[PDB]
Amino acid sequence: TSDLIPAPPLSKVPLQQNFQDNQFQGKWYVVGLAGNAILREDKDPQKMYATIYELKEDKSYNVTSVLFRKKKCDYWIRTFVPGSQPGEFTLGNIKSYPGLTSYLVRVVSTNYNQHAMVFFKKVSQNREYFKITLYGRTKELTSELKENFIRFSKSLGLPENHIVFPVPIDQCIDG
Ligand SMILES: Cc1ccc(O)c(O)c1
Ligand SMILES: [Cl-]
Ligand SMILES: [Fe+3]
Ligand code: NA
Ligand code: NA
Ligand code: NA
Repeated sequence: TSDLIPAPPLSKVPLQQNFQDNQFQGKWYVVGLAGNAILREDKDPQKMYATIYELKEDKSYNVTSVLFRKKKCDYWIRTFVPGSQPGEFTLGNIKSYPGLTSYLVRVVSTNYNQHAMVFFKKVSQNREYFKITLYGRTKELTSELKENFIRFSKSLGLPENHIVFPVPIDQCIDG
C-alpha cells in the first residue's frame, strides 16, 4: 500500500531557456529537496549531499552523487542522456535498475555559477514519483531563492512537510 501526491503535468514544469550543458558541469550542493516521497523529519534531519555533473564526449552526463551515511561516504552513479530538447534528459541503462520503467530530468532554472532548480520524475514499481532539487554552488543560498523554491514546489502540489532544506556538513561533500 502507498499513497502519493500526483506528479504534475509537464506543462507546469518550466524549462531553462538556452541551456548550456558545458556551464552546468561541476559540483552542486543540494540545499533544497521537495517531492511526493520527501518527508520532513525532525528526529533525524536530512544531511546535505552533493552531485557532480561531468559531460562526456557524446554530450551525456556522468552524474555522481556522494552522501555521508553510517560514518562513511556513499557514492552513486548514473547517466543522464540528452532528451527531446536542451536541458532535458532520460536515464541511461534503465534495465540495470530493478522496477524502473521511466525516468525524466528537466532543468527548470539556473544561472550556472550560483544556483539551479531541477525537476525529476520517475516510475518505479508502477508508482509515479517526482522531486525538485534546489542546487547551490555554495552550501548556503539566499532567502529569496529558497522562498522561490518553496513556492514553485507548492505550485506543483506539494505541502510544506514535503519540502526539506538539508543541513550543511563538511564530511564527503567538500571534495
Ligand atoms: C524520490 C524521487 C523522486 C523522483 C526521482 O526521479 C527520484 O530519483 C527520486
Ligand atoms: Cl542511482
Ligand atoms: Fe535518484
Ligand atoms: Na545515518
Ligand atoms: Na539572506
Ligand atoms: Na568545495
